[PDB]
Amino acid sequence: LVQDLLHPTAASEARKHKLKTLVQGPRSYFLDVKCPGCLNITTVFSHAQTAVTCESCSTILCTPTGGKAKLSEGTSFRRK
Amino acid sequence: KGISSSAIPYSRNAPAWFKLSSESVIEQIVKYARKGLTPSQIGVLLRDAHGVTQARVITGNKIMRILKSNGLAPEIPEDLYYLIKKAVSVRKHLERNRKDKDAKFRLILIESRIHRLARYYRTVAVLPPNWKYE
Amino acid sequence: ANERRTRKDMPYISERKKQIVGTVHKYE
Amino acid sequence: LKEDIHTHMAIFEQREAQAQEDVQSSIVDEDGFTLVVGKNTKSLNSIRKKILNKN
RNA sequence: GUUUGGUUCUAUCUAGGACCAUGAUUAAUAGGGACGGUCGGGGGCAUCAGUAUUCAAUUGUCAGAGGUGAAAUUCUUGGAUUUAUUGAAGACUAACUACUGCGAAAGCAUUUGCCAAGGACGUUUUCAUUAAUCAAGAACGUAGGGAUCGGGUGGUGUUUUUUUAAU
Ligand SMILES: [Zn+2]
Repeated sequence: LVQDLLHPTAASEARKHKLKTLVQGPRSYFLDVKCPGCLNITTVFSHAQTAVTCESCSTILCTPTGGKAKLSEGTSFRRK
Repeated sequence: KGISSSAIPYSRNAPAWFKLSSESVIEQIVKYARKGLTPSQIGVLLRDAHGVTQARVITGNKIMRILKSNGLAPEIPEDLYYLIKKAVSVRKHLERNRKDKDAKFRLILIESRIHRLARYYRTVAVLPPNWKYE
Repeated sequence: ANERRTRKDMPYISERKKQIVGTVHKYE
Repeated sequence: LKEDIHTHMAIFEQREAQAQEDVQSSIVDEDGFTLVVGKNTKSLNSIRKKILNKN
């Protein structure tokens, strides 16, 4: 309602849009996933836009969706 | 209208969880280019293959200048070629069945939006002039 | 009240501590 | 056979439910990772043999 | 950044000559373009359906049927109206239908498929001012709050369910 138009509360900046803040920036994180077929690691975007495939055994990692892409139910991930 | 766009962050360097070299990204993008893929598709397949943000950040320059440096330049730019492809596709559909008056309207609009960009490209002279959409 | 009707980890934030968002020499 | 179906269902629903909650909260990997499970899937053996079948 | 061409100089490894295929930072909550899950009674072409309406055939029984404020005209024992079983024809899409959806506008409601297109969202993808405004021409004909539709994020209960895919 009535806040400082300089640096606001971190809850408020995480509340509002990623364009409407002071310094706009991303809200998609890069995450590393462990391929369950051959247990290696690869990097993948959050809003993945494409069915990414492992280089060792190209099974599947994430079917793309509109927003975040669904990780494919055997994969183990970590944010980074 | 509405806003829906990327928000490139405030940093301007490789995001330091990167564990990969610089010329390997160059080899990857010339490999996808010799496979025959358009630059925007190189950009998204590089966002998702190995964790780059974009090539102006991770390499020394943008993919258009790095592909002109590696000798795989496009003879016409991306938006020009894609509007030409959309124009010829809707022209082929209208010549399949001429009753589509909405496709006639959209062909007129795509012709206008491609002649605007052709005017820009001729006035900046990056394609050879006399180029006026056949 | 709607959001607290849903969620489970929501602190009853006191009005007398609503405005403080940071203190050097945190606690003794 | 009534006491047989009673005893067999009594141990089976117990082991099924504990396997279901065990795969529903199996968050920790030894190196940082979080296993994606999918909704209402009942077994780690089930997702393991599914990801073996999807090769 | 060439494919080759040719020279000599160490104890098969090396040195020094020439030809042959490239144009300044930021990425506007300015703009157009890619991509993705979608989204709509948006469009074009086929296709499917519904019971109506009219007409025809075949049954059935008998003096009226129609129409209006009253009538009248008309039709009717060669069976009008009504009933039942069908068959054909074109047009339209009852209820669902709302202060909801789409399209530049007029307008747009059955199903299914094809053909393209479009919008919003998502985006750490690309281009780098490409923008706006309209004669001529062209195609078609002051601030605040609640709710809802489309998309996305997070939460964590019921609907859901589980090794077939989907989400
Ligand atoms: Zn693997």
